[PDB]
Amino acid sequence: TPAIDLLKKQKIPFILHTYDHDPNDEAAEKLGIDPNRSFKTLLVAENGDQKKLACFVLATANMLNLKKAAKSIGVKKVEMADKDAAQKSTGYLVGGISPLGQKKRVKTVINSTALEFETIYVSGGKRGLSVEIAPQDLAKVLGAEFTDIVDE
Ligand SMILES: [Hg+2]
Repeated sequence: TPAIDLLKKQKIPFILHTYDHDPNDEAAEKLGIDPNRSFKTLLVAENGDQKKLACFVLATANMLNLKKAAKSIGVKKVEMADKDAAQKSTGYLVGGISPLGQKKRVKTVINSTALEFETIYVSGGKRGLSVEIAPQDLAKVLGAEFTDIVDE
């Protein structure tokens, strides 16, 4: 996947994990990972403008707090990204969105809680693949910030 191609291109350390998706947080479950360490990637539209997207990385069970997410990227509000817009920007399908290897470069924020782990798991860009990566290495590849963007 373009996620794996980017890491290899940039020589970023990572571990590839594979599990069997059966077509019809799967990664935490099937890899026996603590859920706090398994991160999803969600896109949002800045001020509801669906070609100005931004990317948020957060534990799979956490809910994205759109007020916090807006404030983290310096915009007035954010709304959930259109299923279609997200796909054309990322090149990935929902349930397989990697923060890595996206087609379009956008701003990226990682939830702060990521920093309490040595490594975290993010989608490898296809169901059944997970990338394990140091949070600071993920941030360096994406020019990402660490900020509080969740509820609870
Ligand atoms: Hg991203």
